[PDB]
Amino acid sequence: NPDVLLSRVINVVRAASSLASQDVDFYKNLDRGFSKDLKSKADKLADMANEIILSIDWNNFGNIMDNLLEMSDHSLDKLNCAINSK
Amino acid sequence: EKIKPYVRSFSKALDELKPEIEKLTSKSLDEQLLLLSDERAKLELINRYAYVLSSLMFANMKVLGVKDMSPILGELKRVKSYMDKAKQYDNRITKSNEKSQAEQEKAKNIISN
Amino acid sequence: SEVITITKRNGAFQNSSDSQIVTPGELVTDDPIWMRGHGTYFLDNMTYSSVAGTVSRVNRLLSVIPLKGRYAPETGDHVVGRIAEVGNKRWKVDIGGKQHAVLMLGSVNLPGGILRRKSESDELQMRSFLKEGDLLNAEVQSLFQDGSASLHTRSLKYGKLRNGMFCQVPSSLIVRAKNHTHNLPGNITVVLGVNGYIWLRKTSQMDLARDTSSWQIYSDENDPSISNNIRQAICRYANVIKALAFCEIGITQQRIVSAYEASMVYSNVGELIEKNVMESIGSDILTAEKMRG
Amino acid sequence: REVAWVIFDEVHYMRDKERGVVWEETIILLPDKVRYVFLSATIPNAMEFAEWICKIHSQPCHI
Amino acid sequence: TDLFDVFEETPVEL
Amino acid sequence: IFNNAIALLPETDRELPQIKHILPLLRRGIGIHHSGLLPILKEVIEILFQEGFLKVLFATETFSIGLNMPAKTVVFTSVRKWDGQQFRWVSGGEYIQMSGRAGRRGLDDRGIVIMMIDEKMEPQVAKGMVKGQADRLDSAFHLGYNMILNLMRVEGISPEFMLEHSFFQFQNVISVPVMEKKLAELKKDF
Amino acid sequence: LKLMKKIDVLNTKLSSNPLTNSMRLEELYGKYSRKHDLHEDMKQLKRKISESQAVIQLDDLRRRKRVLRRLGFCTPNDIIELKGRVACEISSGDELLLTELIFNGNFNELKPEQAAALLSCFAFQERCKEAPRLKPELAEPLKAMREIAAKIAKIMKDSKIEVVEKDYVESFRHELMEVVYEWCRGATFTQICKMTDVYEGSLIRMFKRLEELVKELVDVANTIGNSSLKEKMEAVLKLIHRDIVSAGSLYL
Amino acid sequence: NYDYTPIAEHKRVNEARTYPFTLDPFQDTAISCIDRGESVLVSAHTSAGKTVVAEYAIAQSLK
Repeated sequence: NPDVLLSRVINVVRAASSLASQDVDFYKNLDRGFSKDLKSKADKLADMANEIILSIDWNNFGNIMDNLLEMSDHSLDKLNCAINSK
Repeated sequence: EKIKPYVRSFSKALDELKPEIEKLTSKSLDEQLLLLSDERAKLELINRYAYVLSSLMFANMKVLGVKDMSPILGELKRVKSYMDKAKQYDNRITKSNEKSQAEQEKAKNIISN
Repeated sequence: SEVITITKRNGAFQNSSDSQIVTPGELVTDDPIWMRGHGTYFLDNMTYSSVAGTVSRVNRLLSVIPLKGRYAPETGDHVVGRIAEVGNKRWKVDIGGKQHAVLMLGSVNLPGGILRRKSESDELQMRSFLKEGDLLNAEVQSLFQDGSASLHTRSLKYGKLRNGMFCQVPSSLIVRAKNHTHNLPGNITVVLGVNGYIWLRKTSQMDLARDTSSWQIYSDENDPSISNNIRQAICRYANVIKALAFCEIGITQQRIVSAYEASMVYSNVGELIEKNVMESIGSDILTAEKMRG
Repeated sequence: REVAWVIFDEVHYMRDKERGVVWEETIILLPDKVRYVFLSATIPNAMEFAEWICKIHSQPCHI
Repeated sequence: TDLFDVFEETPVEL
Repeated sequence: IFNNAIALLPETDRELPQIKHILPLLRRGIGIHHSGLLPILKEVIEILFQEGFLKVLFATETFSIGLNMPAKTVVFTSVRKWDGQQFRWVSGGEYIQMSGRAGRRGLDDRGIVIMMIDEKMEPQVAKGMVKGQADRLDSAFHLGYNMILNLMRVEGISPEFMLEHSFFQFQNVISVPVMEKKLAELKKDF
Repeated sequence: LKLMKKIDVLNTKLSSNPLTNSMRLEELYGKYSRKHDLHEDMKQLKRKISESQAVIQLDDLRRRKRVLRRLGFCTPNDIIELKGRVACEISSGDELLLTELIFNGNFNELKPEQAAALLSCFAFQERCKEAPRLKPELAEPLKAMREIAAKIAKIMKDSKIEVVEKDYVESFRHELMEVVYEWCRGATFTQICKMTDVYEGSLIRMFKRLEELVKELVDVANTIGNSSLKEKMEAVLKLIHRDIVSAGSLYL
Repeated sequence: NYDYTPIAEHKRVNEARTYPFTLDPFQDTAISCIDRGESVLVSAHTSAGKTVVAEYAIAQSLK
């Protein structure tokens, strides 16, 4: 369902926007374990981004966004023949 | 002290969205399309998968703290532009059906007139 | 614990996604702008189908694809031929299609290779390298004016079969992919023809070579070392083919693997012939199709 | 299937920006059993060709 | 409230 | 013999205008070479060139490649030449290919090379033209869709496989093991 | 003021750390640093070498993988469609276009004299003097095919394939169509010489090219069943392959 | 790992095509590579006699 889970995405989008808003390097100075927790919270991101890598399975990333948007385009052209011919 | 609220707060949002991801990628990009027949029902599934991923890759790129964010930002208005199109297409499908049903009601009233 | 399926039904001869489905004798349209191809005949406007099949409208091309018919040969396809006959320097060989393919005399891999060049004495030995009914790997070259096509073996990979067993299916359920030789755990190999002909054999080193002597290309020999654990494992992959064939299933290489592990309920390999149980395992995979992808 | 020797003349047209694709690809499409001849105008960088060929069809080549 | 404007806001910054 | 060349045409075709014009020049021991003629014209000249009736040839770059028709004397009327982009000073192995066409093996004593110039050229350029260099041979590999068709149509190989053995990346081949050697150095010094 | 607090840890913590500069830690820094530079520069080089690996042409190819799928010539599983099966016997022209024209079927009401001028729009490359705007039953199909390739090249522009759509059109040359239209009508070789500067063999160099075209066009309706086309195809082939087109050579 | 013996040592047992005059040393070097059975680029000018090397391998194919 779009309106539910994207509202939860928006929820985490703002939280992602809430992340590096503060100065983050200062406690990376004050311990590695801040940074390592920030590394560990990125290990979620190393997993949570990998979920859609898993859906497939930077320069890696530049590839598939074409092939994502590859499949967007052949819709509307078919939709053109589904509708404008209709 | 200062980092202590936000880092646990945002991780909880990751913790909030983390089951939502697994239900989103429960069935495959082929499967969740190949179970569906309407291309309109196929449509936003392509987008919404990219729609999150766009934000996802914009999110994790902040964690490296790289000063550039453009070549995902350059992808951002793209995904908007394709989301911009078919909605306006699907607006026109309404006017196809919105006025044709008024054609239905009008001509019946003509014999009634 | 049985011998035969004897179930009785007495007093009867018998037990008794949208697209255009058209009949012969039927008008499609009379827009002149359409082009008229296969399954179509006409009189100057009147677009007339000729089979039981589907309207295919390709962008200005209208044509009728049937549902029922023999195998259609096309070039570059990987199929299996059974040797029908020998001609002048020609051979006849069944595709399963409408007609035989043809196969030139020098169209085949020679033992010793190209260093063995031409000879007119080779037609005195046509029966040496080939004879009737035999099975092989063949590569569809090109056609004639009718629609009858020919074959060749331009690889070591194509050649006369051994080391296993044949089975056959309708040509419909075999799905197209970029690959056709497949290697399966159990040290064995399916050679799916497109046309509906299916050969199993033990995985060779050349098969192993695909994923990491030459004088034996007309032999009737096998590897002498064939275990029963090979042989009985053949039959388990054998029946599940007909299971999917009875269940009308598009063949996925993984589905076979999925068929094989689902068949691990039954160690009694002779029980792999049951109308219900094949359908049950057939029902298993389709339910298992509703999880992954 | 009865050819073991090929006489390639005018080999340097592989640097044709128009058609040199054909000479290059067709040699890549050779079975490796076959022996070959190569004749062309003098280039300084002849060995590079042999250094290219000798791997990709896996047999020696003299210059 | 178009759904790409959340990319555009400046966050709550200390 | 010339009419026997015109004998293989129709009599309606035996009066075609361009060949009427050129034939007295062709009568005068004089020939011209370029593509724009008829192929039947292209063959008869070179014969009569090879049989020496036509002492003169007014030629372009086909006859530079068109061999088995030897010369004694080669005239360079335009030093420069258009290369699709520029009426340029002709490079070395161009001129070297455009050299050797004079001088019959068992017959001609020498080779006569005569170039008409109309500029006081820089000294190394006339070197770089005439005291020339053999020009470098590198792959001009590109793509084309009919190739892209049949490698899908033929099953056994792939278009990717073509690129694995394409000479166009031999640039990317050669200098790297040196840098590997430098890396095998740098992985040690580290 | 709060910005300086980042140094106000370094004011503390640098002095706080054991052996801040004891045990020649300043020198042992450069001992670490000479290791650390070697830590930097190998992989810096090794990124370059790993960057120096792959087929760089894939990015072209990966764009072309888009194209046929956009054209429907194959599946996204790359399995060639009958659409892409068409130009398998076409090499002699723009295969990317010639499938679509026939799939746009515009030759159903072209005559053999009419569509041949459209085949003059392929068999010849070098520009020359302007032809006049010809008889429009040539030009409107010429206008029709021009409409087709743009949408094709549009998606090529969408393909990140750097092709100027405008310049892609003037890749098609449309000027000999009249002369092609008249050799179809049985015109004299003498007469048609007047209608150009382009030399006479070069005409034949596209004429004998044009037979190679039309013969490969005969292939297509066999693969499709357009029986009208096959009637129309060799009808063209009758009307070009004739008197001066029958040229043979002398060495052979 | 290829088993090599020098082609300068290759005593050609037979002229698979004989020739009337004195052939050249590289042409002598050329035909041995054909005769010993490995491929070879020779790159010369057209007047040199690269033709002659092509003449040889025909008969060795034909015989």
